[PDB]
Amino acid sequence: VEKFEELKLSQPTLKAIEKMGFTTMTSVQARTIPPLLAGRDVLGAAKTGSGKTLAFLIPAIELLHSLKFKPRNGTGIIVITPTRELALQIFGVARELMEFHSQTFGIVIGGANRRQEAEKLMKGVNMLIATPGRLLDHLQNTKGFVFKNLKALIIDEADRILEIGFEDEMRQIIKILPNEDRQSMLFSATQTTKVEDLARISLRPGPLFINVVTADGLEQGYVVCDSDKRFLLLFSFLKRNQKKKIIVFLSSCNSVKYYAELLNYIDLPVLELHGKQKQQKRTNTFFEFCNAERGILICTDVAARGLDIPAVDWIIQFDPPDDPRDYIHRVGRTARGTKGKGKSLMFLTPNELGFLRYLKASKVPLNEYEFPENKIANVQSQLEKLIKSNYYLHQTAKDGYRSYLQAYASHSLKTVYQIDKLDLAKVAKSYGFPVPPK
Amino acid sequence: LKVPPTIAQFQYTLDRNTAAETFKLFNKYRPETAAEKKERLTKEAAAVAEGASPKPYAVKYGLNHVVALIENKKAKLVLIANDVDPIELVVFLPALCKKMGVPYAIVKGKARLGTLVNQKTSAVAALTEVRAEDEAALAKLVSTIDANFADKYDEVKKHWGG
Amino acid sequence: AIPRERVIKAVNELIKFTSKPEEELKKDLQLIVVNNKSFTGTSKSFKLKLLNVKHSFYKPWKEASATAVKDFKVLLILKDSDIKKVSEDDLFDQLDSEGIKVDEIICGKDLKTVYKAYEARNAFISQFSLILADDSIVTSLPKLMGGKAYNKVETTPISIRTHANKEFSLTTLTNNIKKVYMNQLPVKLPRGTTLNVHLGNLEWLRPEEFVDNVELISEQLIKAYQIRSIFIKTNRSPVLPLYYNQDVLDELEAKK
Amino acid sequence: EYSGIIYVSRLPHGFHEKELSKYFAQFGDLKEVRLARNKKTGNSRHYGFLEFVNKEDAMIAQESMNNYLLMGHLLQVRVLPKGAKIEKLYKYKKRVLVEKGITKPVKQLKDNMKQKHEERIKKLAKSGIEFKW
RNA sequence: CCUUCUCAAACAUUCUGUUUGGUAGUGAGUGAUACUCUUUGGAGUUAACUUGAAAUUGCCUUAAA
Repeated sequence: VEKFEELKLSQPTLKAIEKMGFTTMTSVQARTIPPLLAGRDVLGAAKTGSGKTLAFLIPAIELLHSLKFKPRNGTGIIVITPTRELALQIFGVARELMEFHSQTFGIVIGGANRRQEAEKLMKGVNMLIATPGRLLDHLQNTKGFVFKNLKALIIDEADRILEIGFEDEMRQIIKILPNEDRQSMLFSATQTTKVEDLARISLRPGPLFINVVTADGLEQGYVVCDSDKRFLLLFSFLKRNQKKKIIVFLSSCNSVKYYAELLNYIDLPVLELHGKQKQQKRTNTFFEFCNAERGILICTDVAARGLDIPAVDWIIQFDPPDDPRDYIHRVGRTARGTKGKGKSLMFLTPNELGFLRYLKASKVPLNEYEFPENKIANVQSQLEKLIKSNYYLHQTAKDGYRSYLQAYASHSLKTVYQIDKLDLAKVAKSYGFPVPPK
Repeated sequence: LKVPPTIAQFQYTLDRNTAAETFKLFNKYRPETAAEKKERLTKEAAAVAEGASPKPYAVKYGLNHVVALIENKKAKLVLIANDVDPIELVVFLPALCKKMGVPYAIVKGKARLGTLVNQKTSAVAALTEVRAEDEAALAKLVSTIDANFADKYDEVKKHWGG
Repeated sequence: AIPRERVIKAVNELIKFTSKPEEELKKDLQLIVVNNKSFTGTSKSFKLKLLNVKHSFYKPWKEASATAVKDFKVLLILKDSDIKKVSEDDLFDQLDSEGIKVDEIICGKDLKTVYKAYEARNAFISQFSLILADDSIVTSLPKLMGGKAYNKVETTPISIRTHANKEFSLTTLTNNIKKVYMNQLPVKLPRGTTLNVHLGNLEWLRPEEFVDNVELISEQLIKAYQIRSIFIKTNRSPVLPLYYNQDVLDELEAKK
Repeated sequence: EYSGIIYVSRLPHGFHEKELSKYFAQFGDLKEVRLARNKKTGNSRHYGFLEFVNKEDAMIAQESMNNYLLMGHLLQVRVLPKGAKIEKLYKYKKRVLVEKGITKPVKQLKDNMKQKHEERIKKLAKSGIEFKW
């Protein structure tokens, strides 16, 4: 099995990998990490969110650490991670090593702060994590302060990247990118062969194709919340006396953070997961929850990949996540699952019911809606009179709010959300501590 | 002479009664006098010299400060005099609050505002967050300036006066 | 007594009537109904009663509602000058023994000021269920709390005599909040021909508590008030017979 | 054309025909003053109707007071279309309980206790749930 | 431009105990279950709900001048 000792990489590199709690590396990783080490292009395909972060990742600190002294100025490697969510996460895997030294890591993101962005690019970030289009902005603008020395190029989660509407961004970047000594890589977990004929550019010899490989026993629960400030008493979901097994989707790590301390003060079982946890507490928490029966946890599209705690009574789909691929077809989670029982609710600001129709365009007959009270006065004041992280500073629980609107913001045609109405505008009815949020 | 629509919006002010009410309110909120701060800080001075702090309240009156509360937006009601020596200063407030949906209210005299604040003049004095006691008197108050001032006086936006 | 087995078949076969599949909180509440010739005449009186009961459904109300949606919690009303005498963190050292703790100790001064504005009022009192007060203020409570929260035996305040003799000291609050807690079930005595004491919640302790409750309460009030007929139900129910007394019935002819 | 009457809503506590006529006479002597009071538990419904002399008095008093504020209450007052005919809402009061009973001997009333309870056990017998007594 | 019944006795001497008393509302409306009544007179009473103190026609002069 793949362990840290064989590769004979730097003591700090894998010595710090020893701090992720991994005592060894998986078969998808064993199928890849030493196999990659070469001028050899690699095309990743494997289990969804199987841990390939390490897999295609370790090339970066390897190639660069061999060149470590070098350019340090021309940014070494570029990853393209389409989804604002997974982008910020796999950057969470750029945080991976304290013993990362020679490297710096660009968070280059849709909806981040441009002046902040390039204002930090002038300092010569060593390795960056981007999203394609506004990345075109910075290689059209700042390229002299960044661009030409590039080493390795990897497309991570090629999923929507290669699909239509990012193609201009792509063919433009790769056409501009210094392919000369560039190391071409196209990665994903699982995507089609149509990638190939869409990959015809930035493929030269050396590559090889690595593959290591709604459910109707389950109905998808449904809710309609008019008030875009929508909050829920999970106690009536928890009326079983402390005993529930509940999984709760929401958008971003900032947001799961907020809801975590907040719903910690409405006194519920509190266990959470996001990019900002290290791998240590991702282990402790998720495996603690496989050692847990009574309780809940909150997971964004990070843990939407393959991770198993069985027979979860409830999958809360709250603030609908990225991908209707996963949204629709990951429901063999409960059934046809580990064959546990429960259902999955999503709290919908009203107008987006056409998403529902899109889902019923994906032709699952759906049922439920009940009467949650967005007029529960308590939860109205039980949140936004009380102050905590925005009570630390004027910059914080905002950041909760921000994060929500940015992940919600990236979606335009992806979701049904109209540029005109609630996207982003009328949803600002959820704005602040101040209410009504004009 | 004929005067521009953006002027003559002064000269339309709050009545005897509604103004009287506004001061029935703010006269609770007089920002503490100087000898006051000297008071409390002397007593506590001796206390912690030998021998738990609710957020203080007042009206927020700095002109720069006031426009600062707006555009955030913070404030709830704003009181604007009718007479500023450089009449220029305030001309943009009644528009501003307008576009920002803030309850601005024209109250007559800068001595009259200036007196509630422990100053000689203000020409602008306003508040945002208030104690819960009068919160209802606030909601109704702003409802009264909406209803009196705001409602039928859209006309003032056009119509050169004079 | 009255027959035990009667109300026991009524409470168990009652568990049958509630065995069939908010609204739940509507259904499951077991209510004890009682009648008479007439209740106390031509006076609206808001005086409450401290019943002596087998035990208190307080503690089950707490623990079973600790997960509830409403999540009831505790008040009490101090006098003007006792407030600064009894702090909040004072009385916390003590109450814990029985597992029972207040939230907020306010002055009616604050009810008459900050908690007036009838929506701010009713929204401030409606999230409670069990209430406290003090007698000396309770006399003044009618005008302040206002005509809404006397519509619930829940919200209408229990009274108590807190003050000791003379110059009250806190010991009697410590033990006497327990006195108003553990053995006692306040209940209200309105006009008319009919009173239904709100009794309990079925999902709490086995009928062994509830039937004895029915006994002690039933024969309790039977004594003084010369009741006519007694029923029990679950909030919804077509009434369940227990003690059908036509003996004292003829007392109607006594006066007339 | 509107009416001579003025609809008045939002009437505080302590504001009645004493105060209604008392104040509004300043606009001229008014024909009618009515405050809508409660059928029981004596107090008002917080609104009432008026009429003064002529349409003009209604103009005056209304517009002068239409948004006027008092105590906690701003008083919305406005005229009505032609006519509108103040009709009802006599002065009410709190009508005390009159108690007549119980004229019969325990014969038919204690009977109706009997037959009523017997047929009661009939009722729970329809439920059906079987009891006694 | 108004400011709210914030306590009693009795009993027994215990850093408190025992016991009986003393409290008429802003209104509007939701309402499925009963009690009770009396000759239709429907009267008093029965869970618990919404609410910006929201609305439409239930027969003393010194707190002056």
